[PDB]
Amino acid sequence: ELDQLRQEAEQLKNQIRDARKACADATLSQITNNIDPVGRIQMRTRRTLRGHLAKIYAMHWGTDSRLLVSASQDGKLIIWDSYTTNKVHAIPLRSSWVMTCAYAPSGNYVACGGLDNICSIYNLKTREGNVRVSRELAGHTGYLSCCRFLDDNQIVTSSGDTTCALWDIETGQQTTTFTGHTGDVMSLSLAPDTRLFVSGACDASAKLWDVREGMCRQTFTGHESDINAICFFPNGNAFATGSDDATCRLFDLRADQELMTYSHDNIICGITSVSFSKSGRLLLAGYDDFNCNVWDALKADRAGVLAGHDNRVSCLGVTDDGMAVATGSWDSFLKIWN
Amino acid sequence: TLSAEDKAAVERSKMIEKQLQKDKQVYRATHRLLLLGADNSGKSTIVKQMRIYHQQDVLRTRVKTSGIFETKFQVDKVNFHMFDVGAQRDERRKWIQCFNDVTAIIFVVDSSDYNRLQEALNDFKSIWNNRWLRTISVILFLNKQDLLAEKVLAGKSKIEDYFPEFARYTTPEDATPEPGEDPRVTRAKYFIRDEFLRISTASGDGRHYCYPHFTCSVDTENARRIFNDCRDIIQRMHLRQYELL
Amino acid sequence: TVSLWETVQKWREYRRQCQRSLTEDPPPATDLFCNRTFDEYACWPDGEPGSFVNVSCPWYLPWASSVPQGHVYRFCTAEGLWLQKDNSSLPWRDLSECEESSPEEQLLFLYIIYTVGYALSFSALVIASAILLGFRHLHCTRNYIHLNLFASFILRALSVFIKDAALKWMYSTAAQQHQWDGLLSYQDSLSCRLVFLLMQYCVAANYYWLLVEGVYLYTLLAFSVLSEQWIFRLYVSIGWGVPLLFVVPWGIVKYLYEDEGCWTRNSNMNYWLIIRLPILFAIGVNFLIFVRVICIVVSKLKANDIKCRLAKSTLTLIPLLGTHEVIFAFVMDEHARGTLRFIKLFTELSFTSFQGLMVAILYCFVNNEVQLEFRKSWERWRLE
Amino acid sequence: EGTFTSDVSSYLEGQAAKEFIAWLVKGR
Amino acid sequence: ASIAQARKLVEQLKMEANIDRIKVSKAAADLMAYCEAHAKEDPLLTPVPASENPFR
Amino acid sequence: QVQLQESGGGLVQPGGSLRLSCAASGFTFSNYKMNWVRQAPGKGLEWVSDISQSGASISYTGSVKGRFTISRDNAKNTLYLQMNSLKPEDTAVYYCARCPAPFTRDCFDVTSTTYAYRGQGTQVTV
Ligand SMILES: C[C@H](c1c(Cl)ccc(C2CC2)c1Cl)n1cnc2cnc(-c3ccccc3[C@@H](C)C(=O)O)cc21
Repeated sequence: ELDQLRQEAEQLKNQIRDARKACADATLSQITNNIDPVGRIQMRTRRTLRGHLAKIYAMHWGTDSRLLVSASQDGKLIIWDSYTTNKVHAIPLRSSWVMTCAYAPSGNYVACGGLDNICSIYNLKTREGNVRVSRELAGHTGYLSCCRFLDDNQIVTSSGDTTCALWDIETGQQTTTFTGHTGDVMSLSLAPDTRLFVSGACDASAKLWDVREGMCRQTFTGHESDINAICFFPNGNAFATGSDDATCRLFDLRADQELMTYSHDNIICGITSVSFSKSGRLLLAGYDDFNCNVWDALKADRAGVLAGHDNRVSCLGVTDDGMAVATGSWDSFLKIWN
Repeated sequence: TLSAEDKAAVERSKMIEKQLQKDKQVYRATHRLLLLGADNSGKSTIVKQMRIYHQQDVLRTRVKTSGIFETKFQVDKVNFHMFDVGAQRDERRKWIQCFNDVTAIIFVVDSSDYNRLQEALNDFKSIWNNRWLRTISVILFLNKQDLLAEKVLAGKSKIEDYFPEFARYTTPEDATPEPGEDPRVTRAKYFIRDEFLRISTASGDGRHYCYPHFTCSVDTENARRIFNDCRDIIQRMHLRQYELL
Repeated sequence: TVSLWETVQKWREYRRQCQRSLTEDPPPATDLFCNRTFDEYACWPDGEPGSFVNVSCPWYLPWASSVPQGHVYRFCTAEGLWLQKDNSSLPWRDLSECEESSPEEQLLFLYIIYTVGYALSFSALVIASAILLGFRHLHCTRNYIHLNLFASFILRALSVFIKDAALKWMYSTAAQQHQWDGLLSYQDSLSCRLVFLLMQYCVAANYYWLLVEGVYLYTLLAFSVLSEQWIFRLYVSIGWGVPLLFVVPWGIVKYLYEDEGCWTRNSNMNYWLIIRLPILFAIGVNFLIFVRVICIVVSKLKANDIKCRLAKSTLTLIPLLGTHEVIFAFVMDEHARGTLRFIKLFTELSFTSFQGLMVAILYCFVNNEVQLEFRKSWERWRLE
Repeated sequence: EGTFTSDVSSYLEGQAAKEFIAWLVKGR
Repeated sequence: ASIAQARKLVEQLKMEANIDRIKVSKAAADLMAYCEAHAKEDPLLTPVPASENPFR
Repeated sequence: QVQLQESGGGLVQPGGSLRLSCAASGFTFSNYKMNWVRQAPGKGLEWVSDISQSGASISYTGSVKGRFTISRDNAKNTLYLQMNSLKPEDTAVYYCARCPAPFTRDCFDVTSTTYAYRGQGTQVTV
């Protein structure tokens, strides 16, 4: 019978609720009611990058703190040089509708993807020094929203068919497919060991996978609306989430509970991109009201604003060494803050 | 004094900038149209009947999972781009944000099917009041006019049952019936058109409009209607930056 | 009119003739006879006791032909001492016979009005250009043609001010005396001609940058798909370069056949057509584009009250496209005389002087995009 | 600004000849 | 089917329940320790002098 | 965790009156536009009525106009639907749906097959 199954599910939900209530003791704010406030940080755009003819939807920082690839609905994958505002590559996309981007942690590959349910992988360094689609990965029955290069031979893709998959570039197969979401999976962030990754779905819930084994370990609730972005703490034990209910949230793995919610009454629009800082004390986050918001993980008090955009901020990423923040927005302009 | 690396990088950047400048004209000389509808709307037939105006050039292989489609047609050397959405899930709340820089959203409605016409009305209302589609004009294509004409002139329809306003309704004064059309068919057509225009006029303000059209099934002038509506939209947009309208 | 240079040259010729006459003519030296004298106005010969020496109305007069009949009278004493008026220090010198036989207020009023208008236009337009250039969001191709219009208006204002200063200096008492005695003043220097060529070039560039805006608006409303860069280069070359093709020939043809003074007068109505006909063409073309845009606006308003919106559209299109001049402009200078001249001059000067301020207000201070940019900057300054 | 200047100059120079004649009459 | 999906959801919930949940105080202490250990190495929180900063 | 529970469904003779209540939890009730969706057997999901954040704006489908009444209690976090003069064609499973995002007028995907913020349904038979 289905009614007994629903009753068992309700009882298990109550059991999980009371189990999580057994470790709350003191909230994060109570423990952290001693830290000095971070203070107002004013960031001014050091470099602004021009050349995209349409809204830019994604961007990734290369693992050298220098190069940066941007994806725009024009149909271009421009590879920049934030040091000198120099364009290095201008890869033309087969499908103009692209909503994700990636940079391999070697500088050799750059992936993309979009409404075409496909993941185009571009080889950056060939014998002729030209870009070309090394492989095209198909098998997703929905629009694709995030690609993160797990390695030089594996990428994890999150699509709109409520599933996440791990691919093998050499063959193009779907070695491991992650299922369990009831809505579109928007953004995913790997952990700083390339062993675990988490994905935020549109069903107002986040989950953590096991890459190798391929099943959920825990699920996290608390968000009221669709999750548009998600990041990872540099220690691999926390991950911030940004949703359409205008509230950023900080989850934890060992505690398996919500730790802090960042919100303000002046803020009513959702979050489009989230990126932690190097020390995990600056939770930068984009917003639909054309400006980002420099939060902080512990004090949870909005410190600074990188307001320089005339349209929705669509991507935001802190560099590996921590000396730059790039903000690409629907006004077709990338800005490097510092 | 640096030369070498810096000189080569500047040369490459200049070449890439030349390519981007050349691609700007091509990108801005074409109009992108989003085609929206349902399964029982003749949308595939509409795509087929505008596609006739455009090493193997045949690309019937494509991908089994498809994704997004494309159909480029040329009218008076304007090169429209029409994006029919393929194999995607039911919910469209988070990929419809991609279609915010679009000349017009073509919407196709089955006027004949009274049972599901309320679903089309609700979908059109949702499209009208979307935050990222508050400046995108919608071209309305009330498909299957021949089936409607067959249906009203045969009884067993009872449009009043589905819509309790047909009885207390009158033919619009500005009606232009086609020669040979019965008054009942024109009454039903304009009733459906006014049902959609009630949502179109409410809210909306003045930054985006709706262009109703009585496309039957296979009319060759669907593409000309699309061209004329796009031209009017562009003219109205250009008259607004100058604050002349 | 009668140029000063011709009068002074004729006076020099008369002085030479009188100087040679005083030597050629022998003095009678009779009983109580006078001697030849020159009062720098008439060549007086020797006189006789009580003889009213009559000399005809001398030439070199600016009127001259106005008084064909008349003699200058200068008698002598009974003892021959050049009879003086009431025993004064000079001989009795009645000259009423050879004498003369109003626009100043209107010209001064027009000068005041258009000077005030040009000052306001210059200030508002430098402010507007600064506003449009500072905001990097306002860098459309539309806002690049607007900047060139502001630059053309500013150049016209500067040229007008410089021309007024040049006129006031060149017609001062010091320069007048310098041209009187022996000197070639501002009027005979090339700076005068360069200034009065720059004035006409700036005026023509102003008339041909409203035409560029009308053409751009028509191409926006009409067939649109085009190359932005090439078309903008074409418009730049057709705004700042086309007026040269009829201003430089004007300077060449007014240096050969009609030099007069400072190139400031238009005694010949054939060389003046080199800058009137092209300007009339640019005025007439902008009227057709204005009519077409108003027709399109009417069609858009009717397809969807109408009267107020159409009135506002016409009143905001009048400053941008120079269609306030269509009324008079074809009233030519050859036929216009009298009150018609004053009415046409007042309309042209006043309205094109205030056109710069009106355009700045309607397209850089009231435009909704500029207000949005200012509000966004202010809100960004609320966080500092 | 070409029709006005040809009016100001034509009148300003017109009075210049009269001033010259007056200077020659006043005594120079 | 619906029954299979419900059974899979029940199994997933049971697997999630059998974990070693840790009190949030210790997690907060770990996060605070990490932040205070890496604060001096963070360029955004502690700005780098303009000479060393590559973005000028 | 967004959860919606419906009650009040049961067997009713034709022409009767049935009241449905939908208690919501896990989200701020006052900030969302709530809907009612019914699925007749052998058919797809059909939108029935919607109510705005403040309860001012109300709309109904044609088949139920003048018979159904929808109201919301922001303080009690409950959504109601009063049904009058039930017809045999009104027999369907009734779901209490919610707009995906707050402070918005567009209600996308409310009638979708696998919508997330929707109740599990109550059976009404006539
Ligand atoms: C070109 C113009 C001018 C020139 Cl030079 C000579 C004569 C007149 C009028 C006969 C028509 C004008 Cl309007 N102009 C140039 N710079 C000027 C300064 N100020 C006055 C001006 C303006 C208002 C009143 C009086 C004046 C002048 C006459 C003054 O005070 O000497 C006029 C000035």
